[PDB]
Amino acid sequence: HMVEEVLEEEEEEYVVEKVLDRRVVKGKVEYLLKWKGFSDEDNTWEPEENLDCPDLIAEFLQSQKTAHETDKS
Amino acid sequence: ARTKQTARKSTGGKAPGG
Repeated sequence: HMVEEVLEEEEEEYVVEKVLDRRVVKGKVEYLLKWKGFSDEDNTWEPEENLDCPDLIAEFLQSQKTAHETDKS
Repeated sequence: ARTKQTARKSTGGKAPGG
């Protein structure tokens, strides 16, 4: 209150069903995510950093792993 | 009670409302 006028940024922790996949581009990170209520067509890969659900992420690679990288991790 | 997983879809902008 009584400070800089708000007019930028407004991200909200929208409910996430589960990450569909994973793909990197340019150097960043983005995971496909199904959003509740919104039509499946409205798909949008959000940056991992922004994502506040590490548990879901692990859930995705958890199945693909046990072979993934074939090393540490 | 535990918080359910959630991820910001970079909505931004502003709700249309009415």
